Amino acid sequence: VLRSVNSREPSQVIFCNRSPRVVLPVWLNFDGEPQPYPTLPPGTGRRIHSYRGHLWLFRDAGTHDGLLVNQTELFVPSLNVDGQPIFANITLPVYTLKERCLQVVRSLVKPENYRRLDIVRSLYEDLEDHPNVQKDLERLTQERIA
Amino acid sequence: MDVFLMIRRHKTTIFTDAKESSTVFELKRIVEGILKRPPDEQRLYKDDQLLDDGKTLGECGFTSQTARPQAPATVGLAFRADDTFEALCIEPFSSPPELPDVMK
Amino acid sequence: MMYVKLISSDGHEFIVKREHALTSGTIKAMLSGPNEVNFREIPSHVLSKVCMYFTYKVRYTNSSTEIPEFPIAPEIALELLMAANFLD
Ligand SMILES: Cc1ncsc1-c1ccc(CNC(=O)[C@H]2C[C@@H](O)CN(c3ccccn3)C2=O)cc1
Ligand SMILES: [Cl-]
Repeated sequence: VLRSVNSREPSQVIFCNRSPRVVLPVWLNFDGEPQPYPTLPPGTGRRIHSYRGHLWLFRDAGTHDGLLVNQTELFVPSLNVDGQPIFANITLPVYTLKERCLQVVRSLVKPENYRRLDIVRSLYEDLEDHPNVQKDLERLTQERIA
Repeated sequence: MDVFLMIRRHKTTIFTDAKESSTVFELKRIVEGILKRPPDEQRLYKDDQLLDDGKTLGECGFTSQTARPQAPATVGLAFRADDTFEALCIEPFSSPPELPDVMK
Repeated sequence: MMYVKLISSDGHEFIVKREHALTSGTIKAMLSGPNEVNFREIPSHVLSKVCMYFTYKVRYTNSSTEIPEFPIAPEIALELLMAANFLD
């Protein structure tokens, strides 16, 4: 269900990284599969060539943590009005304290040593469930239908 | 613009927000509504310097850069006990344990 | 507005806005039945960071502005994870 539409209508977009993370732009092709694009260092902007109806999502380039674009999960370029590009403001979401804690413990402990931490069993499973573009797309297609 | 603070005295901490243009006196009115002590029985500090009631919080050094929601600035508090003010005493928080072997 | 007191295991009292403390579902339940909540396993170096998270969450949720990172020092990360899991 979630895929770019092959409109062939050009649309200029500014990918503006308003986050402290290195951003990985991800384009969902016409079969719904994610393709990685060049990364954006924190606080940088790039004027890029895209098309109307094309579906984009943005992640942390090192850990694949989910990021927002114009306060939502997916970005679709629209027609350029008055010779102006469309801004795609990539920002950090307000993560839950538990998710932010999992992000920091994952950045310090190797996955083979998660089981060595003196924590409850459910927290080992939470640490192992790393951010995954494939999983979040399934969750988004299910909520798009419903 | 808003400034986010921790008003600290002995073993009590108030997490509150205020405008950068608001005064030290207006911050004492906030403390009055929580700890039930009037502004004349209060002294607010930054590190060790006593703050004058008529200055703005920005004029004291509490700005969007030093007083953030996720990193609030500390404002020391000392109450008046029978016509004399107690010495400013802020008990520090507990020390974290040694960093685990797998995290090192 | 309304305030609540959250006491750490080492005796520190944290006075926070009731709306902010209601970020945690566990705290909401503790205030619904059996304005003070005592945490016998959360120390002050963890509970002070939990209170900083509540104001961070209330300030930046639904805001259309640049969101800063919520910082966590490596020394407190594991205990803060345990507290966040209990508090939801
Ligand atoms: C500098 C930079 N930094 C981060 S990302 C980036 C960037 C670089 C170059 C382009 C140029 N456009 C494309 O490569 C895509 C855009 C897509 O919307 C459609 N598409 C594509 C291709 C093959 C079949 C069908 N469509 C394309 O040509 C974009 C971003
Ligand atoms: Cl560019």
